[PDB]
Amino acid sequence: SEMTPREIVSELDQHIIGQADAKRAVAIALRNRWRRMQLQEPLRHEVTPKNILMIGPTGVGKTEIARRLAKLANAPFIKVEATKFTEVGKEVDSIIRDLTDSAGGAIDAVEQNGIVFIDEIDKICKDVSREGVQRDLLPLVEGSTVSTKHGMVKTDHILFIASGAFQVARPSDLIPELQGRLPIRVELTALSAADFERILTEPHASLTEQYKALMATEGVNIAFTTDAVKKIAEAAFRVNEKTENIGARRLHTVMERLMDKISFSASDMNGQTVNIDAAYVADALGEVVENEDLSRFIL
Amino acid sequence: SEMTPREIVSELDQHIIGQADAKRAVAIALRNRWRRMQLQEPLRHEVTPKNILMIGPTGVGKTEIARRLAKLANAPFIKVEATKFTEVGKEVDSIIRDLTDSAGGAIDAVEQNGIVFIDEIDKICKDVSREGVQRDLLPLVEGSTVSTKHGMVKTDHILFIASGAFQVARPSDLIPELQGRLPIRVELTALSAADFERILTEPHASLTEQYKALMATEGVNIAFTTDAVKKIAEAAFRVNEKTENIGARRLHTVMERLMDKISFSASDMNGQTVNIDAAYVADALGEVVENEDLSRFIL
Amino acid sequence: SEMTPREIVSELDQHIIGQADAKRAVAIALRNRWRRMQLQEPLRHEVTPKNILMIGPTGVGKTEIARRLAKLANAPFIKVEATKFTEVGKEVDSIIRDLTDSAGGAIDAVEQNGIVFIDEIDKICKDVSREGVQRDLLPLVEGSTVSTKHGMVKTDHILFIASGAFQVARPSDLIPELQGRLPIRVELTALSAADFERILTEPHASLTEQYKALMATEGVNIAFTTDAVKKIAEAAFRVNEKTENIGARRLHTVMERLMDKISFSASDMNGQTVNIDAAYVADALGEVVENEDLSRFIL
Amino acid sequence: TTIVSVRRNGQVVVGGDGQVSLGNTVMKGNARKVRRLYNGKVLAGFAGGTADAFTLFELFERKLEMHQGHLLKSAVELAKDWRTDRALRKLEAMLIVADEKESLIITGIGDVVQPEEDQILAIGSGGNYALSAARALVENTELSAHEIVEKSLRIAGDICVFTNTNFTIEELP
Amino acid sequence: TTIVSVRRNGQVVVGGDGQVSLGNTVMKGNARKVRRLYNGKVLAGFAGGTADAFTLFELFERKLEMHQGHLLKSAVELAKDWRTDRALRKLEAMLIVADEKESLIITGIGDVVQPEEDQILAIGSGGNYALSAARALVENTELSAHEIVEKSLRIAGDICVFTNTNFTIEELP
Ligand SMILES: Nc1ncnc2c1ncn2[C@@H]1O[C@H](COP(=O)(O)OP(=O)(O)O)[C@@H](O)[C@H]1O
Ligand SMILES: Nc1ncnc2c1ncn2[C@@H]1O[C@H](COP(=O)(O)OP(=O)(O)O)[C@@H](O)[C@H]1O
Ligand SMILES: Nc1ncnc2c1ncn2[C@@H]1O[C@H](COP(=O)(O)OP(=O)(O)O)[C@@H](O)[C@H]1O
Ligand SMILES: [Mg+2]
Ligand SMILES: [Mg+2]
Ligand SMILES: [Mg+2]
Ligand SMILES: [Mg+2]
Ligand SMILES: [Mg+2]
Ligand SMILES: [Mg+2]
Ligand SMILES: [Mg+2]
Ligand SMILES: [Mg+2]
Repeated sequence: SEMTPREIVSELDQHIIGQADAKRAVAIALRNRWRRMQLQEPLRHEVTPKNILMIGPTGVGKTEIARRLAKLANAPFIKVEATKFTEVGKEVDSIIRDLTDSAGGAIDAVEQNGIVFIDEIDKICKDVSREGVQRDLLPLVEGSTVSTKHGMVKTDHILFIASGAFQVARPSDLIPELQGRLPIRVELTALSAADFERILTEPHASLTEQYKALMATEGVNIAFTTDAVKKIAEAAFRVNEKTENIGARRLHTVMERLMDKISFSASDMNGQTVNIDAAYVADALGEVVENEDLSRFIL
Repeated sequence: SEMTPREIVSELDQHIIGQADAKRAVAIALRNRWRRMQLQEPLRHEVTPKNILMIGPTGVGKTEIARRLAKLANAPFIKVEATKFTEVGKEVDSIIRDLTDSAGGAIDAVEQNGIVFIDEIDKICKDVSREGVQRDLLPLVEGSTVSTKHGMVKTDHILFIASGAFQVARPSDLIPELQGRLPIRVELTALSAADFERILTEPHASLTEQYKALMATEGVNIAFTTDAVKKIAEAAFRVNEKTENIGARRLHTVMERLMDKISFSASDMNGQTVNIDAAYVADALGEVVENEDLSRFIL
Repeated sequence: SEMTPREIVSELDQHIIGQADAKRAVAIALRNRWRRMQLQEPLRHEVTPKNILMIGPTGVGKTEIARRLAKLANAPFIKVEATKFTEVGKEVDSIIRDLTDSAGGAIDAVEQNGIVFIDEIDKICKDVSREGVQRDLLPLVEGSTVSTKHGMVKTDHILFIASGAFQVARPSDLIPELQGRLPIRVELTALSAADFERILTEPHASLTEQYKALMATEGVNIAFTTDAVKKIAEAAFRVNEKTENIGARRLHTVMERLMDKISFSASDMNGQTVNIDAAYVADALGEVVENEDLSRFIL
Repeated sequence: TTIVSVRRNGQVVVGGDGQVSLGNTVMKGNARKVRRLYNGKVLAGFAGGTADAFTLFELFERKLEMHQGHLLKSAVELAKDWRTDRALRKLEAMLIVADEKESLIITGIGDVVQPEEDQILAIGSGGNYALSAARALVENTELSAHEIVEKSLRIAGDICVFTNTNFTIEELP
Repeated sequence: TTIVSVRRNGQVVVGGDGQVSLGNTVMKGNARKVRRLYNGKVLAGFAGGTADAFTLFELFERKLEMHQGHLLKSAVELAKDWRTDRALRKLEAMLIVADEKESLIITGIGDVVQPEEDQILAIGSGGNYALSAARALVENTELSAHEIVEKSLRIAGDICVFTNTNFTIEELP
């Protein structure tokens, strides 16, 4: 009636490179929805989700997994920034009223198997406000009934995944009632050059897969060369390290900073084919920009 | 027409381990609803609930009792964090408008025998805000009429149970009008290793009872061994002591940190049976994590 | 067409022990509603209520009188904490919109003879906020028209009773426009041991009268002995003095701290009769609790 | 200023001089430095700066009214206000308060302190002087409490240039 | 004031004098400077200004109640409050706290410090004196812990004019 914790992983294994623990974590959590529910009279209602706490940096996939598992689960998904609430109920029961909105209005579905993603939760810790939303979320997590224009919806069986880098804060800093409701804690890892290469081609509709399919509209045929991919990747990883590490979104940069030229003039090239090799890549990505002299502040 | 203060206790005695005073307290309070009401013309309305103040730590059951008594009483239940109000009436008469919502809209029921749980009340004491909600709650407790989309509902006979650890604050710090309306004060006790063991198997749908029934879905048969249970428990109690004591929710951790492996691969084991003994448990729960060096702050 | 200032008092004289001045004050005020109204064309509208300011401590009855006079007057009653407003009109014209709600919606009644009780008014004195509600209340008191979902209702003939302990503040601290609209000022007195005894049995549905009638439901017959009552009372008065004086609500404590045992096991005693004498009482009320060492702060 | 109090045989006496000294000159010789509180059932005597002494006294007065006059409690409460988190004005003065129950001095920095055993307390610039006197007397003379105080103040005034002879001795039946 | 603590053979002793000195005079000779916390399972002794010492103590007390009494932790937490960003009152005092686990002194400026190895700690004006004494004794005498402390304080009092002889030695079975 649905995949197995092995099968689900493989389903994410496509769209997402690396992050095994995370892929696995949510893999179990989603099977259970199916395990319970198969159960009898009292136990179907007694067992509650084993919500997750993802801990990893930017653009390493902490959200894709969540968003993808939901998609392969045809389940009411919604994301919210923990800080949205730093400052008819209040503005927080909304996370359900909203979910039910996107969900269509079918409660028999929202409750039974909807998923909620609380981004940046590591961000509302340790100041009298941030440490309030923890409390504001408890009902949400610990089991609560909330009013919405479609009817009453309870968070008793909603699945909660929360992310964070927790560079400064540890999850041990969350309020104890919560640490207790984020049982399962996985750890996604940062991404590497060798990883990028992989994201660059492997997944479904990879960046290259996309630009390729697009140019194919103007009547153009582009072909990415391993050696090129390798460079695009080395590139991304570089700047992320050297400047502001934005995770894997960085590929979306190096990618567009490279395809600029073809992307423009591609209309007037119908019939041709283009080969993106190293020598090309190497020439679309300058080398290093701006004097970047951080010395003007030093003595 | 309902159980007796002896019978009710036994009903909680199932789902909840320990906490006699608390189980008892609410046991009386619920019989009275039945005693009064049996009374005559003027006295049925004259006698008011003898609301409770539960004092105990995290996950020791201060809420289960409340939630369970309500369930065995088929009564309109609602929980609210005292602090929710730290900062059409105002946001507080809502505790009734909301209760009536969940209650369905049947006032003849909300008023007559609904129950309200005010969590963390020990938390709005001693700063000009926290000491306002006490006042905000008085009407609620001391007898008040409040407007809701279903009609007028009065808190004259609603039962109020309020919790707290009161580690820093004593209940003697509440405003006098309230100390007077939280007559009955019980004291739940913290939980012990020997207790966990008990919660671990004894109650209805105990953790073990659950994982067992779940794996039984994949076509697996697991069996918990006393000696294992004993360890799971010693485990929980340990970390709660050694790190952040989260009460009994901690079992939900050690439990999931142990059942990880089987929970995943259990799909591909139909037919087999699994025995969780000590040697197993002992090997799913590392020993102690992170250098946890708190010295980097000391001289 | 209604009692006389002598008859009304006697009506309160039942449910309330002591507080003659207060009982009397409101006794006059309620007769007048009847005196005026009997008057002619212009004078029926010209004469206004002579609102009261009650000054006394906790649980001495400043509210019962108000609530009871209203009940014997079948008049739209409402209570509000002066501080509720420390921080469609604004939140204060509400005291009328609300009263009209509880009143049903019959304005011909709300205006003509409704009563309003402003608790803790001694509490919004001498800080730029508390001294605003005085001003906010003026319209209310001095004669104002206010919009409500049922129609226009004017406070020209509403009766206003306001309470206070005024331990720190005197009523002379209210804003002059108000001191002028709280003409009549009575002074309820604190309650004594000898008083408790009286409240304990004398009124209609006295505590003892209640527990007695309740146990009578389980098929039990309890009998309070003078000597016991005397002790219960000495008890209350004690702790109120020795710890936090909460007025007479304290009886509701000593009372429940005593009836605990019987209240529980009373179900399994059908047929028996119970005698609560001194030796009993003396043994349900320990003696003094907690080391109560307030020395840990002294040098 | 000198403010001393002695307690013996159901008697509690708290009395002091009456000199207000501005710099090295005299503002007024007659001044009531000991007064009555809570309907007149608890004795008080303030020392230090006229301004800060009075503002200390008043604050102790609010507490009483708020705690059924229960002295000791009232004190620790007030003291607490300085120990909270937001350092209050920190009045530079001292108060000696007592009633039928106990004696107690309170600094405006945040503490409540109790007498040795001789139930002798004395603040002010002349205190210790009056102290010594009383600390003596008491140990060697069945002199009344309302008597020791009277003589001790005087002994002081004849020593402290900021302590005069116009006393005020409030006792507590 | 002198507050010293010695720890040896499962025994932890923290004791100190009892003198409250106002300027160069004596407020009260009997004063409990060492007290019990957390249901009476952790020892405490404060030094410095009566006001700020007490307000330091109390703050350490809240932490314990909030951290299953786990001493060390509780300390670093409190310390943190001074290291955050908004410089707190900065109490001028010092506390010596210990229990079955460890000993530790905490300044009111924001730090927690640990004993050398001789498990000897001593704050106050007489500290170093009592220290030396104990630092000695310990190295040359199988004297108990509840014994070294007793003698070390005394050695101090006979040296520090602000440290008297009315001790209070709270040990921990
Ligand atoms: N490990 C990965 N594998 C494949 N794609 C990834 C990976 N990490 C990030 N991405 C891509 O980068 C973008 C950012 O994804 P996101 O989940 O928001 O990172 P994060 O969870 O840290 O905020 C997405 O479009 C996603 O496909
Ligand atoms: N004494 C107990 N007996 C059985 N289960 C308990 C007990 N204490 C806590 N639990 C379990 O731990 C979880 C937390 O319950 P909770 O009532 O919220 O603790 P608290 O009232 O202190 O906040 C619940 O699922 C409950 O079943
Ligand atoms: N003088 C009294 N006589 C009879 N009952 C009293 C008296 N004073 C207080 N009570 C009882 O104590 C409870 C508190 O009444 P309340 O009017 O709110 O005191 P207050 O006006 O000071 O706030 C009520 O249930 C009331 O019946
Ligand atoms: Mg992100
Ligand atoms: Mg809780
Ligand atoms: Mg909590
Ligand atoms: Mg009142
Ligand atoms: Mg009050
Ligand atoms: Mg004016
Ligand atoms: Mg002189
Ligand atoms: Mg000395």
